[PDB]
Amino acid sequence: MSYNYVVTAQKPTAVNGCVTGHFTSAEDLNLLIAKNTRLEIYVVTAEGLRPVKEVGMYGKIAVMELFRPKGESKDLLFILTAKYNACILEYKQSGESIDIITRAHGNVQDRIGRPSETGIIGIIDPECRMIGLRLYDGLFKVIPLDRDNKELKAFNIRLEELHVIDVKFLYGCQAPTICFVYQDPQGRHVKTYEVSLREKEFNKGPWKQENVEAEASMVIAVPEPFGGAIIIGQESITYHNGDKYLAIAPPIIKQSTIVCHNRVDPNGSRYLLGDMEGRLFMLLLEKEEQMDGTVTLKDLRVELLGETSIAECLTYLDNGVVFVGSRLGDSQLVKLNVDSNEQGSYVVAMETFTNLGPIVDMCVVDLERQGQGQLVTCSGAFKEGSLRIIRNGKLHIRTVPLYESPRKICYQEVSQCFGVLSSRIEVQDTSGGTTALRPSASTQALSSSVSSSKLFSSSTAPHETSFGEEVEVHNLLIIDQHTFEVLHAHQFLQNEYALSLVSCKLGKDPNTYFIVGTAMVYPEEAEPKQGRIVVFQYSDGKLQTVAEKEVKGAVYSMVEFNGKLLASINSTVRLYEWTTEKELRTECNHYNNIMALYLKTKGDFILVGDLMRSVLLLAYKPMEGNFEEIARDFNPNWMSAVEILDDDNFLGAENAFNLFVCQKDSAATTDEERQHLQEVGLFHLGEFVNVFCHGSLVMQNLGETSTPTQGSVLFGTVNGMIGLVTSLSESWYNLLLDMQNRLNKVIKSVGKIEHSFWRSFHTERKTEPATGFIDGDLIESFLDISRPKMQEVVANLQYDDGSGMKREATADDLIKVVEELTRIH
Amino acid sequence: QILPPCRSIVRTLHQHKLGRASWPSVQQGLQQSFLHTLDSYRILQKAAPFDRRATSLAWHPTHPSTVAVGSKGGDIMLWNFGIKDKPTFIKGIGAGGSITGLKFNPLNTNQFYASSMEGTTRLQDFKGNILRVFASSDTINIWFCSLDVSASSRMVVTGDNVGNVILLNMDGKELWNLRMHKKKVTHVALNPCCDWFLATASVDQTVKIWDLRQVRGKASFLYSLPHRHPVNAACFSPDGARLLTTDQKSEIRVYSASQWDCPLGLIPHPHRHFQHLTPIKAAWHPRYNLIVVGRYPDPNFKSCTPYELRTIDVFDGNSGKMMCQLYDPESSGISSLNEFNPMGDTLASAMGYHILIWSQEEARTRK
Repeated sequence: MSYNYVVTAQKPTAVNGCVTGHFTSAEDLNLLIAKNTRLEIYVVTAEGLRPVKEVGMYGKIAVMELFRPKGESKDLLFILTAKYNACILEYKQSGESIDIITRAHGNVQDRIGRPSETGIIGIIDPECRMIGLRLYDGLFKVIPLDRDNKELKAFNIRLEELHVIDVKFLYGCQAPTICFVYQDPQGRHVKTYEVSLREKEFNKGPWKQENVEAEASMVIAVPEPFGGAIIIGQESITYHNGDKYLAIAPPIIKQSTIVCHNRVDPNGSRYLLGDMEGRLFMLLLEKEEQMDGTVTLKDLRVELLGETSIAECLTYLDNGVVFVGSRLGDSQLVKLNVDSNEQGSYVVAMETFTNLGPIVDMCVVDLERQGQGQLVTCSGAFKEGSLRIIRNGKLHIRTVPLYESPRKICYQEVSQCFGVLSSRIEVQDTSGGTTALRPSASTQALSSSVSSSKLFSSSTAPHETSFGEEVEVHNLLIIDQHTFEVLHAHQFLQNEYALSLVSCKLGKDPNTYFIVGTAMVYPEEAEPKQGRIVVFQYSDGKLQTVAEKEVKGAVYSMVEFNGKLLASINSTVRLYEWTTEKELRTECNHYNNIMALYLKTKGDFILVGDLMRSVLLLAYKPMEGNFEEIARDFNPNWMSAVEILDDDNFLGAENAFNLFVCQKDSAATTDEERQHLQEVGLFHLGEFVNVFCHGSLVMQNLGETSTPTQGSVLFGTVNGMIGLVTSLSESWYNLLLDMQNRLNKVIKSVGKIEHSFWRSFHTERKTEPATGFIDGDLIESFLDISRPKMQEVVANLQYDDGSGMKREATADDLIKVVEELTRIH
Repeated sequence: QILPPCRSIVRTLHQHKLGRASWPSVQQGLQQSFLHTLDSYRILQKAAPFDRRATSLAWHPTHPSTVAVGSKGGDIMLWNFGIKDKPTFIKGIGAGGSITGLKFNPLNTNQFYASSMEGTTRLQDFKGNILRVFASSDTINIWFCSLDVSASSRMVVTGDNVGNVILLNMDGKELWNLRMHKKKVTHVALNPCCDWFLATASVDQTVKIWDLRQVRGKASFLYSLPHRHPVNAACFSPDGARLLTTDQKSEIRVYSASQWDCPLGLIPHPHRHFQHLTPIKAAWHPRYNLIVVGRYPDPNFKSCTPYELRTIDVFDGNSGKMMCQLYDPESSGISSLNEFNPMGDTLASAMGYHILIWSQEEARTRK
């Protein structure tokens, strides 16, 4: 009875993986880039990047590696999805036609199994004897690369080592051989096995297990002539090859964990390394000759090259050029020079590419023109952190760098400014407290005001701090809406994390306040026992504290409610009145939740989304001054965000990348039955939704009755994807679903994945087909196929044009429908 | 006692909002949070008695506060909380008609399956009407002991006191009754994520994994796991990848997807079998990797703890060691059966002649 339409407004921009190779031709150097569901293929030139093809896949790309079987003239591509769809693809070009051919495809799901902690890892041996996949703890899946294995049939080999951190195939082995790091109660170790396809089993590896550093975390497979393996840890770098053992402990790398690597020289003589602070190092292998003509490793050195965006992945191109693929900040093309600059860096940036993800919060404001909505997102992390301002006219994006992590955003029209909660990392100083690693918004304000709050300074046992502990400093920033200058930064109390932010009026008081919900964070506490709601007033260029409320929990969420304050505090939902004396006073409480993380409201009704009990519907009863439990969704879902579609329809998103829609049970004949919400909509989105918000970026057609959709709620994701949810009538739902089925019969799926499988609701507890949701991306894909394919799609299709009787649809009818649909976002 | 927990909780949630930290680490942190709040279940909420001993327990799948229970004398009870409508009852012969297997009907919640000492695997309403019998001994002194059901497959399975198992459809259609064991079948269960391999346990000190569609040849089984003593329960995970097993003398075993033969860990814990006591059944928690069992002290069991009380113990699955213990005087019986809610906010315990409800307290002050 609830029918909804979901469509992508901005595709994900974060890069999850990148590889280079010879995919489009043996002579071409290609770059392939994965942005979750999207695969982009470029040709690498002397000046930069030439786009050649962009495709979507029906899956979250988890592994992407190029390989070239015997007898093939160019690289093939292996892709694995999050739902375990595996495929081998080959690039075929003729004229202006670009096709992704499916050479092989199959589903590699096991009937049972627990996905591993460090996730799916997939690697292909350099001689293409087999593909190896670490999908589940305690199991190693092997796909033999036989010419006949077009279905990617696999077998499992037991792994004695139940907790694998990383694994690689080694180079220079006469039998396929894996090398991996694992953890047990005795510590971490590195071990090898040969993989016998003949025996379908492991055999003893060519070199014995070795002990490694306690935090050894990555394996690099070094090519010939060295062979062997490099093990990267937090404090050390070691090389192993047979009777060869070499370790270094350069102190410079200890400040930040190396998290990615990429080979620079074909012989392994140089590697790039990137750390969590965006520092970029070169690792250089110096050779030693031997009488028998083999080459061995003589020594290892690390050299700091400079700074990049915090890199998820790196690929060296040519001529000193590196592609830096980032998920937390902008991606880049950078140039490496032989000589350093004045500040000692060898790296020079050539080009920067926008990444909007993660979207941690957002709001819609009419910044420039009435009726012209613009989206303002909290984007990024640490030094890459930013605000992003998105407006149409495809899209114009203004970037405001903050150099620290944003968390929440609100708009305050009366002050012509934004409030933004942010956090920065500091490390211990020589003699005192902590010091920041770089300037950021909260340290570069025109003026600043420390939190001198003494709400509970008395009678509060202070908790010690160990010398060496790093600290997070949280701030509320006030930022001008016109200049985007940082007008003010307010620092919160020590160990106090600011979690939620709203701008609103309360009660009968005409002033507008900034209200912040916090938690006091101590390392040994399983859940916070202390927090604050703080009401600030912004006047005369500073925030003055107007009121505080101390609570015994984390204030996860707050929302303005009819001039009152609704707040969620650990396992309680509480309604506060704003008194004549400018204090918060409890009006009423509701207790039957585990953890109320997300609130949205409409009228006197309250929708509470729980971490684990997923959603509950309460009504505040103004004639009783208390809460009433109306209904609950008794199906468990692990929530990440919630939204009220209308008084009767509740939208949820959960951590396994599914959406669902709940309604009251219309066919309920008892109060108890009326208390059960029914999950009437289900859809695998494939993104982790952090936030829904009502609004739209499309020009409003004031008086546009008779359109296919009603309402507009945007949502933001970790990957920088922005989507839109809107409501549909039953007849539109039925028409669009018919269109979906017909599109699914005509569209060539990369890897031959069925749309119904992709969109099917999927958690470790249950798998079910999607219901109640139209895939706007699928509908829009009608517009990029050829006219004859369009004519195929609409053959023998009954369609009601305008108001009247149903008749046969032509391609132009559905072209018009879909074109109209493209303007809703 | 131990219960130490620590972590940077909210950080991880925001880390999950950034994509940095993986979901299983989140599941672990919130598992710890669940343990921390389970430390406040100490205040026992409700108690409920009736006549002859408790033998079987079951949860209303959709509803948290509803529960069904079956006695040693075929006396069934259905009870809901926050209702106060004087719960529903049905009596039986009272002497030799012990209900011993009890699962709800996935279709009609006002129905229920049952396995009885009378020799009658039946489908019956809580108002008394027998809807349909599924099988029968047709000869007294030969009766059933085990029962389970699956909705995705629409199948029923039940086990005997001699060593043969029966498998029916929801509408009859019996293609089964081959012999599997030499002695009584104590417990049996189907996979929830699969539909066509089964698990059965017996007094024969062996627990067997079958493939109900492939095998038809009288112990042409798929796997057979041995034990040192007879087995009272072998229960599947919700996820489907972990099989938990609990014997009669002193042991619990975790078998994996990965090489069913070999076990991943042994959890020693005292649940010593006894004649007039209801047999003990360890159980999973539906949404974490925890294990929950009732304790029965033995002066001969090699106790790691120096304090051995009768209490509800809660262990971690993929490690082997313990994480929590619930205890309450005025309830000094031995919790034979214990089952958490499918919802995840409530626990039911079946002791001899008593049923206990353990949920959290709060509501400091009404307004």
